[PDB]
Amino acid sequence: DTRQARRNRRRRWRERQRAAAAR
RNA sequence: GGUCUGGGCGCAGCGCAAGCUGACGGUACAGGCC
Repeated sequence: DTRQARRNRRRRWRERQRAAAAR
């Protein structure tokens, strides 16, 4: 893995949870 | 309407050296399919 991948990935998790949380 | 992957740039912080990191930027950028 790399910082970007983690960043790119993490952004998914956070944002993904965003839909659920917001939803 | 949805899903999956990640690469590099800036800034900041720590150190005899070397070396890493930030639910930060970036809700950014890119590509594919149903």
